[PDB]
Formats: sequence, C-alpha cells, structure tokens
Amino acid sequence: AAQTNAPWGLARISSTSPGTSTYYYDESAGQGSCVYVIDTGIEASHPEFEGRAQMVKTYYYSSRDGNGHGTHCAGTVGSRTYGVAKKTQLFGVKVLDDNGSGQYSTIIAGMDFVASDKNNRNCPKGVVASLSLGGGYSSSVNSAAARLQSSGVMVAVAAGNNNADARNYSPASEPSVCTVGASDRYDRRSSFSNYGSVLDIFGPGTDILSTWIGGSTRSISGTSMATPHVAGLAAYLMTLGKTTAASACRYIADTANKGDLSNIPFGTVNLLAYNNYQA
Ligand SMILES: [Ca+2]
Ligand SMILES: [Ca+2]
Repeated sequence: AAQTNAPWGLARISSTSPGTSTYYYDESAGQGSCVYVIDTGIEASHPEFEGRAQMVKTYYYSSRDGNGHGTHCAGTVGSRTYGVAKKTQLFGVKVLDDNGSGQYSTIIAGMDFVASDKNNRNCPKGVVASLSLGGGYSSSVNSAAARLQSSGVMVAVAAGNNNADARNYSPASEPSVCTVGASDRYDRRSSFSNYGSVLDIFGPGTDILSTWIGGSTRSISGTSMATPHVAGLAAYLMTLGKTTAASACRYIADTANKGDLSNIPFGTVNLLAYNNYQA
C-alpha cells in the first residue's frame, strides 16, 4: 500500500533516503496488535481513530484528554492519516494530568496496570506500550519499565528533550526497554534530543503532524513524537511476524538505516527506524 502526500515522518520510515513524500507499507497495517498509549489520555471519538481507540484506565477525575499530547502520540501510532500502524488497536491509560504532569507513583501504577490488563485483551499479534514521558533518574521508575518489558510487552520510551545524556533520565535510562531519540526532516539529530549510549534507535521527532483534541490536528516536536513512530513500527512488524515483543527493539536496530543522521555524538548509535518495505 502507499499513502501519497504523507507526513514526512511516515515517508521517512519507509525510505532509505530523506526528502520523499510517500509512505509505503504492507496492507496488514498492524491489524491484530495492540498498543497502549500511556499519557494524558486519548480522544477516542476523533474520526481518525475509526473506532479503534478506547480509554481503559485513568488516574484522575476523568478519562478525557484535556491536554492533547496523548491524542497526538496515539495518532502517530495508529490514526488513519497520521499513523504508522493504521489498523492497530489503541488503548489509552491516563497517567498524566491535563497539564501534562504526573507523579512517579502514578506513572509506575500505570505501567503495572498494562502488564496485567493485557491478559484480558485479544491481541493475537502482540502488545506494545508507548511512553512519551519522563523526568529525572529514578530506579523505581526504571524498574517498573523493566517489569512491563519482562511481562511480554514491547516498551518504547522517549529519550527526553534536554540535549543531554539520557543516562540521567527515567525511564529513558532503563537499558532493557527501547529508548528513542528524535531526528528532523533533513536527517539531523533534533536539536533538543537527548543522546548517549543508552539510546537504541532514532525516529522522526521534529514538526510531526498528528491528531489533536477537539477533532483537530497540529504539528509539534519532541522525543515524545519519535517514540510512537517506533511503537507503531513494532506493532506493524509484529503483525507481519518478523519479530516478537521481546526482540523487536533489537530487530528494529538491526534493520535500521545506518549512518544517515548528522550531529550524532560519538558513542551514540546512528540508527534510524526503517520498515524495509518492498512491493
Ligand atoms: Ca540512507
Ligand atoms: Ca535498550
């Protein structure tokens, strides 16, 4: 399948070179996989989700996304127009408030919730969790991420937006999950993207068009935007049977575009997520 005039990030993950505008993908499109978006919530009623999104847990007064961040990320995972895996099932877990903030205790609870809840869902092709959040180093937060991964869920997390070594941030610094940096449309490391040896992979993160609340759309930037590209890609590859939850991050790194990015510090991987599609 081909989506013409795609958002640049989608086009980029299906090309060996920057500057293309078509997103090439297999028609299976993540059908049968499930992605948990652990964030400010999801506006499930947005036409772009086609009934494939639902809120399953909130830690606040409402399950509504009053912010937009969660809806944007969910859109990059699996919306019709803006999504990597256009037929995946999306589950929202609201661990962040409508200001985009949350306590570590709540974020940890949300991860433990997904590890259990997945056992009640029909996700025959596998389960992914996308975490576009983080803060300063916490061994408890890292441990929760490690547990979620260990339970059989592909965990993708944002590297962070401090232009610093991600070793000082959580859950970015947990080695067992998939830590995602951001790039821009000219194959440069995004100027805000964290780096360091704990990064596993880069994905598109600057000027990313996706869904927003109020049935709208907008373009924003961050490692928060790169992470759902990788989460969606994992769901897509799992549906194709190319990899499993335990090994998806490794497989994505193995099959990445290598050496395409500029402004990568020595010691940080030069790997850009790629779906290796061939018609
Ligand atoms: Ca290339
Ligand atoms: Ca890792």
